[PDB]
Amino acid sequence: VLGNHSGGKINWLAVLISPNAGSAPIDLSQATVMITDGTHKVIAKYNSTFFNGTLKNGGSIFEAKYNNTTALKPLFDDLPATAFGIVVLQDADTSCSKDTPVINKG
Amino acid sequence: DIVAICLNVSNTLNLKPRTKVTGAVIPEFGAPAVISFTTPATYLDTQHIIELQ
Ligand SMILES: [Ca+2]
Repeated sequence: VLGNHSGGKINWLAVLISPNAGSAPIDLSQATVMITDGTHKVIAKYNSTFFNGTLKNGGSIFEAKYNNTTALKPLFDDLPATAFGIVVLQDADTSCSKDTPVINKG
Repeated sequence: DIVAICLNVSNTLNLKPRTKVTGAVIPEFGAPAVISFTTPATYLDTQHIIELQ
């Protein structure tokens, strides 16, 4: 888990995740994440708007853009308070697509 | 003998993921064969032929 910082806080988190050995393919579009800091307990779900596939071929996390139709805009700053976005860092077989992010072995 | 009953369902039944399919082949006499499967959670482009039951 990695975490950008400004001011007095950590403001964005990037949680890198992968399948367990010998697992069947997991469809992240139906996952749910739950996080707590001991004062609040947010639960968040995937918003398909915030996908970046290109980074499978290398680049900078924490400066990834996303595509609202007709434009490119920064991902992390735009992502809503109840949603999580997804950025493909390694995928040999193009299994992740914006409308169906299914992760398989590797 | 073994023989394959071929059905084209493209427009008749809407078999997207996570969908239950139920049925029978009913002979003139004797007990029916029971078809019963739920399509996978994820279809992958590398594997166009799927084993369902
Ligand atoms: Ca893959």
